[PDB]
Amino acid sequence: MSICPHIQQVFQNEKSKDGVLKTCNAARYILNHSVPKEKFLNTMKCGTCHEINSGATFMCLQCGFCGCWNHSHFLSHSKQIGHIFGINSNNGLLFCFKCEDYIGNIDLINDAILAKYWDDVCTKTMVPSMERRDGLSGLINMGSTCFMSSILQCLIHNPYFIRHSMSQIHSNNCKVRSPDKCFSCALDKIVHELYGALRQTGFIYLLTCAWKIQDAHEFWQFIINQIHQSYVLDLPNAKEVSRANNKQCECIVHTVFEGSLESSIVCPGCQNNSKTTIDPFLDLSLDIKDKKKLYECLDSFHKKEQLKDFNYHCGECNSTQDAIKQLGIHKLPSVLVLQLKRFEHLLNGSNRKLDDFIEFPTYLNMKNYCSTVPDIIYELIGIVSHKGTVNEGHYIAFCKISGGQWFKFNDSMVSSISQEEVLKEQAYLLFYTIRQVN
Amino acid sequence: RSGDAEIKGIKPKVIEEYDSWKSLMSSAKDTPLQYDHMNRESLKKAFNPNAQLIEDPLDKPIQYRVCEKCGKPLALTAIVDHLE
Amino acid sequence: TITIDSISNGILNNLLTTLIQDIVARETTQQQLLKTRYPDLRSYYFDPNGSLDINGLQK
Amino acid sequence: MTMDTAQLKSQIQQYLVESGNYELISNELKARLLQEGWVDKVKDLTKSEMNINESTNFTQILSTVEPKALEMVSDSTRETVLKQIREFLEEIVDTQ
Ligand SMILES: [Zn+2]
Ligand SMILES: [Zn+2]
Ligand SMILES: [Zn+2]
Ligand SMILES: [Zn+2]
Ligand SMILES: [Zn+2]
Ligand SMILES: [Zn+2]
Ligand SMILES: [Zn+2]
Repeated sequence: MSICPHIQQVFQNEKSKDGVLKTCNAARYILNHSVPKEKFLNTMKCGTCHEINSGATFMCLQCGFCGCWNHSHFLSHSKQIGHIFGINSNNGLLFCFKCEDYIGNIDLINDAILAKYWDDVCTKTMVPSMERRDGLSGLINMGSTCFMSSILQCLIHNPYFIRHSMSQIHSNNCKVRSPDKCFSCALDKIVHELYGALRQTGFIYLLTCAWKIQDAHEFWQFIINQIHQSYVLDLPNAKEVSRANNKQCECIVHTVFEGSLESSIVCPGCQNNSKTTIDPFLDLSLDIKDKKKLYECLDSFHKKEQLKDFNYHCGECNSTQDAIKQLGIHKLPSVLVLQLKRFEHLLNGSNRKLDDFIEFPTYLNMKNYCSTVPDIIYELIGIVSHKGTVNEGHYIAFCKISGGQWFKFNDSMVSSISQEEVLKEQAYLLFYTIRQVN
Repeated sequence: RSGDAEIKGIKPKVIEEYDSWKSLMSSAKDTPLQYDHMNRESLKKAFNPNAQLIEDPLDKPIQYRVCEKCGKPLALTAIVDHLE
Repeated sequence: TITIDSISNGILNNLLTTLIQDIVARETTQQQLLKTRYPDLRSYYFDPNGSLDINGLQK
Repeated sequence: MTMDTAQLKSQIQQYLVESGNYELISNELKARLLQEGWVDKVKDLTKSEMNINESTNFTQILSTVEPKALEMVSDSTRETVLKQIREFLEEIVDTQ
């Protein structure tokens, strides 16, 4: 595997190198911080043909020109002016027009924001090892703990949680600083083991915090609430603790997973809409009985039902007409967590597990489930399923890591699996991450 | 109205209402983070004002390196703080 | 000469090719990085019969 | 006297951007392609072609992916989006 010899030639000169990196950092900055119109007209308009999006458009490294791909106008420029490098304005990747290829395998260019510190960085930190690069690793059960581990897997393959953890946000603010005392810390240790070199030490340290306090859903709520505690506990005063409890928390949980429902109760007789409420959620529990498709469950969740409430008299008009209730999403989260209600508990005291296969899409559109709409599209990234009966069963997670490849986590066993196979799962929790918003 | 019709020019009525890439840097300095395909007017309405957003969260793998001394995986932007 | 049809198809094709070029850029660059970073790169193990984990092993 | 057709095509694309409508078209298209599984199909095809041709070279690979990526776009999406572009162009252009 070779490395563009042309950019190597530039890197021999120490000053020409820093020009390249300053420029790469500038272009990428501009690309992340320009409004659509600005971007189109100034990073995707071609210097020569003046077309917008004539394929990729490359911002020249050595001058201000931008040149399209579909008519080889950047190629022309590289031939005419001798400027052979351009940044792709859809993605900030660097193209060499003599190799006719992208330069993607040079760490300094990839990590150009660290250019000023590079000699420190590249000697005192290493690239991740092949085995750990996607955090892939079983977590042994050891005592009816698949409801813990399967939840944990989806969490430690959650892009928002990984970013948070590797950003050291919690580490640099935690007061308890102890894997056996503090949850967030224990989770930090697991990310450490799975993505670095320290692989149950973190998960071991997680049952020990659980010594200080069967259903995987309940554990989801349990674990995220703990994460939130840990944030509240690190806050510098009583005032901020009040806010984070009663108003607007800004922790990882409450800025990723929390949406809010509008629960509208309206009385037919006189349109009194007074038991209307805005309630936070961290997930949505959907009824699946005699349903065959997730969108039907969402339609269900969203449709008007009549409240059978003995022997109700509209506070406002006296009408014995059932109040009409409707639920709609008032605020969506960045990660939408759906629970399909499979464990139906009975008045007679027993339990049922519903095994109905519910079809769910790889891309989910929530536009019809909001309230007063443009497309609002999520991407499925995790699933937790339940195998066996209400009594003796296990849980299995499935996660979509970067690249699009799905894996199956069965305690110690981790195994590759096709998207086509994952979709046929009897799903219990579904994790969807926000992907496009028109 | 006809797809086959030759285009003469821009409607004069419409007309009434109207170069280095590096020259964008100073407007970019005053412009907050922008997404390719998440409309701000709509994130204002549908999403929590303080919401975190990663666009194309899976389109690359997480950019991190591993500390040689303690084995911790560090986000690019966490590396310089962790060392110094 | 240019017509509503010529131009609209042009605009659609610009959009599609740009997007295709973006998706491919990212895939090939990612794979170039991986093969260069790990000269010994092994894809993770797949098994039709559901039995073998990511390294061709068991419990 | 005639206009520069190249220059006119550019101005037409420029009105689309200024009006806000280029972002709409672009976004309708991505949302459509995303939900039909096309993005995920284009990614698979790229991987297949890298495997087959034992190359990660962008230009080589693109040459074989792009033509097929375009065919995979469905008629519904292609038709719907062309309709949308056409209507936007009628607001903008005069016609002989
Ligand atoms: Zn080169
Ligand atoms: Zn051009
Ligand atoms: Zn140039
Ligand atoms: Zn802690
Ligand atoms: Zn919180
Ligand atoms: Zn009433
Ligand atoms: Zn360290």
